[PDB]
Amino acid sequence: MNYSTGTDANTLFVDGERVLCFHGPLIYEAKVLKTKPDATPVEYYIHYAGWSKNWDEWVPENRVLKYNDDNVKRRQELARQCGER
Repeated sequence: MNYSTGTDANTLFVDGERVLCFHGPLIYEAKVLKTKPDATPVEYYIHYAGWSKNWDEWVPENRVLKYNDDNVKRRQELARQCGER
């Protein structure tokens, strides 16, 4: 059990991976530029897509959500729920 890319990192997240960043009643898209697995627990480097990366938004694995059709479905539900007239 090991990725051909390299040694399997202890953290469940890897650099270049796409993840979701929430901070309110809606879920937004984000990307992991890099991660520090040299410790457990630890911080992770993430920035909002389509915006300046100089913002450097460092966050713990707790505020990080894995990308999956199910999480997207929830955003899609919230997105539909958000719409009204």
